[PDB]
Amino acid sequence: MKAKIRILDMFSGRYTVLINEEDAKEAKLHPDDLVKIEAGKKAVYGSVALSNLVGKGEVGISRDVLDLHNFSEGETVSVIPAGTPESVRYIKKKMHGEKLRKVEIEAIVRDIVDRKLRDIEISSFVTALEINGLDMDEIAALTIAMAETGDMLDIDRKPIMDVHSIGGVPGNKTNILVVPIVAAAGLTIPKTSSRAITSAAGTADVVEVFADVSFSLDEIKRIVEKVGACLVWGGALNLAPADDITIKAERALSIDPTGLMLASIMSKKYAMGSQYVLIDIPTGKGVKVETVEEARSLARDFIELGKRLGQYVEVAITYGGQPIGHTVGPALEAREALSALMTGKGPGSLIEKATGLAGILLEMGGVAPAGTGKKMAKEILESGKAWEKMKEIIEAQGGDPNIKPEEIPIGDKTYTFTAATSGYVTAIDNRAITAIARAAGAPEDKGAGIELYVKVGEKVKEGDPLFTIHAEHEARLDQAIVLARRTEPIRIE
Amino acid sequence: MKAKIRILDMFSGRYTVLINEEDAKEAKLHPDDLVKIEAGKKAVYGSVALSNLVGKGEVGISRDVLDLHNFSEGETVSVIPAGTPESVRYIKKKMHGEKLRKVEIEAIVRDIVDRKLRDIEISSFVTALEINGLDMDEIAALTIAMAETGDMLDIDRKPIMDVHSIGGVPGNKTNILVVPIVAAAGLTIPKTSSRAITSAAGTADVVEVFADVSFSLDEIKRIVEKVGACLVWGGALNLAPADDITIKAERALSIDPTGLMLASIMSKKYAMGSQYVLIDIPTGKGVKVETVEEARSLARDFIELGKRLGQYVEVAITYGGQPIGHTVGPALEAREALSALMTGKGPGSLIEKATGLAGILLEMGGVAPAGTGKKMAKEILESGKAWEKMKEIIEAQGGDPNIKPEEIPIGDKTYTFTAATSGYVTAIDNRAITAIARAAGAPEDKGAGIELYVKVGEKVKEGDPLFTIHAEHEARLDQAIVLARRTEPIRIE
Repeated sequence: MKAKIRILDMFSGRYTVLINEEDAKEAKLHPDDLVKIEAGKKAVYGSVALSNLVGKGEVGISRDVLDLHNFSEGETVSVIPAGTPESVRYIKKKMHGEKLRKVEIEAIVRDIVDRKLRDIEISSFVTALEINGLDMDEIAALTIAMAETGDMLDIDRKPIMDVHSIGGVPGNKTNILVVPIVAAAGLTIPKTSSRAITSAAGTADVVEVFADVSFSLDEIKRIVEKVGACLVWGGALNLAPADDITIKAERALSIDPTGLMLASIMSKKYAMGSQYVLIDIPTGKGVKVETVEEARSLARDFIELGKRLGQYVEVAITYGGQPIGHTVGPALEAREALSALMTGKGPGSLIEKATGLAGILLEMGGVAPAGTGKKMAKEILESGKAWEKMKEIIEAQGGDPNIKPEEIPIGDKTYTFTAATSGYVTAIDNRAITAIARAAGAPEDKGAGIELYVKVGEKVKEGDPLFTIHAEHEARLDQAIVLARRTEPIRIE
Repeated sequence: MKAKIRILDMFSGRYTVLINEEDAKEAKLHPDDLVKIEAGKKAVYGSVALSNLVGKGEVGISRDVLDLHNFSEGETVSVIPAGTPESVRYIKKKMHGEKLRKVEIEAIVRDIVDRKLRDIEISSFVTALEINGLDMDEIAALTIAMAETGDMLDIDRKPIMDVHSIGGVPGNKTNILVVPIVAAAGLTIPKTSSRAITSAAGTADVVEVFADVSFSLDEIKRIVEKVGACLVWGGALNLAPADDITIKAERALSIDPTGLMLASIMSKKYAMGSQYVLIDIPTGKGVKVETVEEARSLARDFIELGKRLGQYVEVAITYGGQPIGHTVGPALEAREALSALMTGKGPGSLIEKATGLAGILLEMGGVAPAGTGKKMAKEILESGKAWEKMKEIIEAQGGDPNIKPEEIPIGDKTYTFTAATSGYVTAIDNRAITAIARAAGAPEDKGAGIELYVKVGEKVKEGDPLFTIHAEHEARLDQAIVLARRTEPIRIE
């Protein structure tokens, strides 16, 4: 069937195609059906929705489609029904515990990217993986395939370094400190973090506060070529398109298969050509990886995955028991990260890790002799050499290099919690702290967040103030105070 | 977040809720997020889509919502973000192979019915079941749970007799024959079949040809009380709502868990109060249950699940390699079924199968002494008692009891295939035959269908006509013809 394309001012989270009830009847189309719309070489797969808003002869396509495909309104396109994808058979084999040929895996991924496979197919694929699992040969094929289906950036500078944190730890703004520090060494390190969805803040969310996160792949390359490093948001560029789609499925079912995760993390690195990668695995209660033993295995998996991909990889296992620094939430986190870079003096938890992680990278780069990596990082930070590099990144990013950290604005409405009884602080719960911060409105409101005046092992006396809640809106503050009250995140004994 | 409901003329195949870009930002709502909309007692769960269509201060709900919920346009409603359902935790357990507690099973079903669990979650439950299976204890719990959350009809006449064929066989118009015959005996048998989704025709489609198929539960009870039987569509009433929602995922994945299938089939019967259910398992090549050994196993399961539900279940394994009778398609099937009832004579496959199934029900009903049911069924059919009874159903369903079968319309455009060679017919492919019928336009076009002038084992000299294609549009028929030529549904050797 041929109909003229009509743009729709709507975002459904899916490629939505609207078809006339009468016109649809001719094609035998039904709601939620998959139809392939094509004009020239380019074609797109959409999920049918029947509405009378669109007249006979017109096809309605939502704006979601416009981002990756260029279709001009009033354009004539051919809309034809789509058969069930061939890849589904492959999903089934995995479902049955069978190993997957590289060819079978590639087809599944390509469909995921082209959108022939929707939520149902993907949730099933993700579910199958969790129950049955992926062996190492499969993971690598999956990793390479995920990278291949998406845009890849080629950069002249070498060696290229990357740093990653599996996460699950609040206020981990350490990467912001590490990249500036490493670049000063003159190594090239282009970081691409992502905005927070299930967390109070994201590296990208923190960066937006003092700079502009979004950039073109080409623009990203130019910045890296001159600055030597960048701190841009991952979502805008087309890297590992498959990884993000699968994640929606993982977040909903609250399950993260290790094979998919290893593959997903490395897929982005391989695409950008990172040659040396450092992965930080925060191990501890209330963190994604609970024990050292689990981390130790995960580290081995990451290193081996690198060998298959041609990447030299090293992993660091770090504590994830307590939030890093005393600041949680994007506005608060940016001030803390930046003040530390400028001052050269910062919270010990944030400072030691950044230098230490950075140190591992410096040695890998070849810049520093083995065992002196942590120390070299300390000198760069103290020198203020690190701060200048950050200024360069900020200037390149369009941020104001002349900005002052004290100047950044925290939330106007705040409530502070004080200790119920005298004691020593045995533990701090990440989920509760992040949950409270999120209630406070992070990361939608940069101002909102939490500030901790205490750290684990710290002695406390009655009336001492454990943490303060910052909220942009008073209505938000009550919800945060209430959630915080039930949780009693800080424990004293 | 108070808002005035606005109804949008669109069918998304999902409970779509449209929100303003400005309004959504304030509420931290994103595309495809789950939201709970409630007024007074009424509440509904929908997926947020960001739109311009709806002005600020308004929320848009598609027509799908209107079906089960009385929401009036301009109605003032409150909109809050829905959290992840507690049930997903349970889905995970099944994911890990754990047996499911009844409360846990019950929770998943209620959530599935309530629409809290969308496409991603349901697929996982379904994927997990196929991958890990369902225990017999769970199936009864699932089956009862499904029945419990939907409308149930308590019919006064007892005992209540039901007949069901897992089908997969082309041209199965047998049930139409079974119900009238059984009804004549004075037994009560209320059948609610469903329109074809992947078949050329459905019992529901055939019935619509000579009588209205859509009816209310209250309307439905009344006919049975007086008529003693009915042939109405399953879809119109809200019975076992979960079966349909889950079914879409299975069809999409082209899988059918045994535990899920039994619960789905059995759930409807439990709801209607059927006390004596007869299951017909068509075993043969190209039929759902391919082997007799597989079919027998299925039969043991249906009976055991019956005991658990307090129902006397009996299974009859029949042959399904060739299409029943000589007609495929709704217009064609109705004429054949009706002609046989009026005449008391018709094709052997339909009459023998129909009488035998009917006989088992009669024996079950106490109406006949053991071993005498088929003979009695033939007498009722031969007597014409059956045909008289059909007219009572046809009348009450709103059709002319005076309709002359021969009169019923068939497609104007037809093509006939003849024997390429001489020999004996070794086999017929239902999948091929059904595919051709569908291409012709079945079941949307009643006229479309196929007519077989041959049965397996018949000897045909070269040039003998094999089957005839009926279509209501030349375009459809030609497409079918090509398919038919490509297919070669009849094998002679």
